[PDB]
Amino acid sequence: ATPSMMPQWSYMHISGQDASEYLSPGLVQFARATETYFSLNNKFRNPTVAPTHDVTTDRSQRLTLRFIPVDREDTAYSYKARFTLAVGDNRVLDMASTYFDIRGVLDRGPTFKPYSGTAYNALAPKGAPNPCEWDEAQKTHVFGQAPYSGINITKEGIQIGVEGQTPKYADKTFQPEPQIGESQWYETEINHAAGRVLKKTTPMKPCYGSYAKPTNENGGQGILVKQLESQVEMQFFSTTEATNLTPKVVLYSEDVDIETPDTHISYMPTIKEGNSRELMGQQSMPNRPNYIAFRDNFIGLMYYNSTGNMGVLAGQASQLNAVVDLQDRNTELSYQLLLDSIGDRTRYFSMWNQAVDSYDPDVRIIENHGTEDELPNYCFPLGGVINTETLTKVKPKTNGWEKDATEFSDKNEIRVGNNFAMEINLNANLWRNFLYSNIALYLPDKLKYSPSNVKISDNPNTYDYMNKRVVAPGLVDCYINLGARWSLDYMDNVNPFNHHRNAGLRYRSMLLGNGRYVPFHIQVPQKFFAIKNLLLLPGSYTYEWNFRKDVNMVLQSSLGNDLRVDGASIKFDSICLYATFFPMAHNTASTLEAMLRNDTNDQSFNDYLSAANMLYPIPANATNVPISIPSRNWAAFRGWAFTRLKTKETPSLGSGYDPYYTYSGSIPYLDGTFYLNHTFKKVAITFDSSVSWPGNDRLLTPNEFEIKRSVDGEGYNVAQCNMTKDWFLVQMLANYNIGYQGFYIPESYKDRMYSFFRNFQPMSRQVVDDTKYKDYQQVGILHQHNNSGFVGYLAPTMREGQAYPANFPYPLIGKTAVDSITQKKFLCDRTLWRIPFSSNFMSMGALTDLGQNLLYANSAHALDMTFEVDPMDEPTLLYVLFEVFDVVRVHRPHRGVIETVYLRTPFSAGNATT
Amino acid sequence: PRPPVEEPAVETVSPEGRGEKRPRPDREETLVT
Amino acid sequence: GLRFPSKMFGG
Amino acid sequence: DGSIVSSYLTTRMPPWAGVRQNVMGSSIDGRPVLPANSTTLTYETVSGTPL
Repeated sequence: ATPSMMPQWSYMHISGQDASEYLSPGLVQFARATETYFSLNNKFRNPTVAPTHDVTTDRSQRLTLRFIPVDREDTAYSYKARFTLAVGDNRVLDMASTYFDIRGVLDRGPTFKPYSGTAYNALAPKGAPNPCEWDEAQKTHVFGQAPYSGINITKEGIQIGVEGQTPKYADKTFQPEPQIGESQWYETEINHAAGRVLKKTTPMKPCYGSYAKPTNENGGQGILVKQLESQVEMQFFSTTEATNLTPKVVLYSEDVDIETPDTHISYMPTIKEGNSRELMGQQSMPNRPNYIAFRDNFIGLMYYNSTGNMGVLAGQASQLNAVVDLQDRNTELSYQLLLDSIGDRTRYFSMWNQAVDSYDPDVRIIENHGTEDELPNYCFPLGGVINTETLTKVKPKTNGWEKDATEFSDKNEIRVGNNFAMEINLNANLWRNFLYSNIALYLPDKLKYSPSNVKISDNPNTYDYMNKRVVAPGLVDCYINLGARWSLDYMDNVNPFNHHRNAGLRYRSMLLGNGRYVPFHIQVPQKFFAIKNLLLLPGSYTYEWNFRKDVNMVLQSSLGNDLRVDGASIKFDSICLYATFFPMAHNTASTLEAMLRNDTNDQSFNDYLSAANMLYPIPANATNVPISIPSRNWAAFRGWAFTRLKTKETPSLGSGYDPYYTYSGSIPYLDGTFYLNHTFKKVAITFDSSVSWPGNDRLLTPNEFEIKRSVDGEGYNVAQCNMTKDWFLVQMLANYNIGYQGFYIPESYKDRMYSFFRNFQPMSRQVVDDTKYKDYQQVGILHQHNNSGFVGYLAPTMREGQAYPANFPYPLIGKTAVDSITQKKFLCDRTLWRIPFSSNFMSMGALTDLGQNLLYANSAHALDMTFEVDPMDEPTLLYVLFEVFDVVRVHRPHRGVIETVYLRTPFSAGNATT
Repeated sequence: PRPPVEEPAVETVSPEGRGEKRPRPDREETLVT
Repeated sequence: GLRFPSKMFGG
Repeated sequence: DGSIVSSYLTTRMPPWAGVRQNVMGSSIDGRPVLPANSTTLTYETVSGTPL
């Protein structure tokens, strides 16, 4: 109301002084003394005031810009989009606000199943057939059902009701509906029933998983044939001993377009084609759930570290590329480990598709508590009782009894004794459904076997192979390692992230949708560290980038199947570069421009991984792995970090297209989902072909880094596992500076997701001893008959057998506990075995004391590291991080000039030869 | 990202932002680091 | 202390 | 009714689509677009043919 609002903004403390300034100096001195026991802090209003001038412009200027591609290109294997990243005068652009808005259509292929179970008749039994017809030696047999109860039956069909006096009969296209039957529980008489039965030309499927498309508006499915009229014939049935004749059951025969779009047959009884009686025993099993989606943080779209497909950021005057990418850099993993350190990695950010690959901890490490099934769980009939007998009311005489038929009827359904019931163990069935769906179906393929009478694919990287390999439920049944927190030895070397409980890929698949055909709209971040946080000064810059079209790289399936064979395809419609400018004032952004063009104000960046990446191949079942770095100035060396990979699961980057890479699961090289850490025995590091590192009698075994042991005579293991005491000391000092003043649980901010202690899980179980137990008999999976007559044999099919005392496993408890031996191991996922190049294995700075040592800085030393690993029957890799200082310094001296100097030490990418 | 620091050069860790017992909730008063 | 600014909705 | 239309204060027309009238629109190639009163314009819907 007042032209100068300041005298009453200062009075009410809207704009003015802090409470340290407007209060009396004795009250401020009082409130600081009593602050811990009598708070006067919130009793006084403290104003905060935004700056008016020289912060935000008043001119017409956009926050977000839209950059059309100047020069786009669609290869059959990649996509290239070239832009003009024009930063105008008195404007600054942080390249973190820049991203690519990619549109297109994603085809997930026929092998995508985003849900466990089936969509159609899931409550049906798996052996329950449809109402089907067949031929025997030829007569056409009918096995059907007539649930509807009408009024009368003539040759026109069943009478569903009247319209006045005219009998209005059932419309044969959709009536009688297969969902409508009796509503009462007691089996009253139906003299005029009807139902629907599939014809003999319709192929016989089980009810579980059966779908036919509806061919009219009223939902009545049936093949329309041109003459466009449905052929639904009526089939009248009567009593066997009745053959006047009145028909009792009318079955509307029909041809449907029947299909099982999300199930498969787990038991084919007959190899022959055509309908038969034996095909009522075929049993349907749901297909394995396959989550096909873009990777976490959009790994695999963008060509990083492929210098043949290297992107461009250069000014349009010079067009000299300021991006100098390298093949022994890992820009994807440097961005996966960066987001763990500066943020909560458990959270989900849908815009960058930031949903971390995370297995379920019950599935990886089986913590088998048994089942809480002390009470029997019974099912009961519809009216509580079915086997009542007929009795007659009897009144006493005036010993003596006589019939009372005046008030009570002579027929009374009265049950004598307990009612009928059947018993099911519910908690065991929920736990046996858990272990089979999550663990037994994810076993290695050497454990499984081919189904009988089912055509299976020959390519093992096809989903049709992985779906149909039938696995015995007795391998992982509800009694495996009872009371042992023990991951299976079969399941250690199997990727836990290729699973349908991978909650990241579970989230990233549903973020696109549930269908095969997904038109997507994605925002892909920039990960190259020199241009990831770069603040561009004004100028005209070209900004060119290569995108992948490889469906084994841009997509992630939860089984790891070859998505090129499995019909997955991606098509890019258009890509737009967006860039959000801060609306800075044109004199402030001219001062900031002029300050940041000095050669002392150069923006310098560092890759978060900061490592040289060397994949050393390991042959199949090869225990010893010798590597060799020939000769180098080892100045500014930080340390090592290593993890075994798989050659099947790791693509050779630098190649723009690998036609022999038949895998679309989690790539541990790119996302940080490392899981083969436990397969290391020892590391022997010897500098200069003579000097063992660290030397100095540092370790209890001073010549090498013993990571784990089988033979432990001298007693050097930690954590009730087989990890040694030297190696647990190093790994707690490398990550946490913990170990010289006692081992303790590190703080929650140092113990991130990809760290050691978050993921180190020690385990122990007891198995039977074949050397001490006297009555030991090796019983294979063919002859183990626990749950003998209540469980299907070697199959998820129907039960078979008799009730009988089990023979497997041997009891480890009780008075008859067998002679048992302890097997110890550990699993430590998601992490890299860090060995820091420090004289006390501690992090006292990023540039360590041995990297500054005059031994390694003024001389050239050889390096001969000798890894010893567990044998694996698969060609595996070895991913050693040679930790360096991958540092860029960026100079922009004039408008549109972008000069960068890259340098990493020791493993530099430029010497006098280049 | 970095704990608070005084500059007496030498570089001295500052004790501000640490947790204390307070009769009133500490988020409405201070920033707790 | 007394220098901490007052809690308001959105600023 | 007998009353005067319009006796209320008229706020001027917003210059964007879906406000001016509630007639069934049309796409750029002639496909029928439902009016702005429809429940199907509370989400977005996108079509795409695969490769």
